[PDB]
Amino acid sequence: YDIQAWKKQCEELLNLIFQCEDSEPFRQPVDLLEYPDYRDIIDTPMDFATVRETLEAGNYESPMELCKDVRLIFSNSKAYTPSKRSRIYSMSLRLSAFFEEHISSVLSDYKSALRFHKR
Ligand SMILES: COCCNC(=O)N1CCN(C(=O)c2ccco2)CC1
Repeated sequence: YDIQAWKKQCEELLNLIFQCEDSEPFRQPVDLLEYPDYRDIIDTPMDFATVRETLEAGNYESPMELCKDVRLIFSNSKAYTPSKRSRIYSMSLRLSAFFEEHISSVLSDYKSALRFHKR
C-alpha cells in the first residue's frame, strides 16, 4: 500500500541493470559521430542514464512512465538493428527479459497500492 515505494525499487533495478554487462550499449546516448544515420531511423533516443536522471529529477509520476521509456530503449534497438542476430540487439533481448522479470512486481505493487489509496 506504499504508493511511493516504486521509486526506490526502480533505483535499485537500474543499479542492477548498470552492473549487468548486457546494458553496456544502453548506458549513454548513441553518438551520431559513430552512427551518422541513427536519427534518420530513431525519432526518440533513450538510454538508461536518461531514465535514471529522469527518475532522480522527480520527473516520473509512476513506474508505468519509467517502463515506457525503458521499453523505448529496447524498441529503438530492434528498429536500428540490421540483423536479429546482431550483438547489440541480442544484448537488448536478454536485458529486456531481465527488466520485465524485475519490473512486474513493481508495477503490480504500485497499482495495488494506488487502488487501495483511491478505495
Ligand atoms: C557503448 O554504447 C555506446 C552507445 N550505444 C550505441 O552506440 N548504440 C546502442 C543502440 N544501438 C543499437 O541498439 C544497435 C542495434 C544494432 C546495432 O546497434 C546502436 C548503438
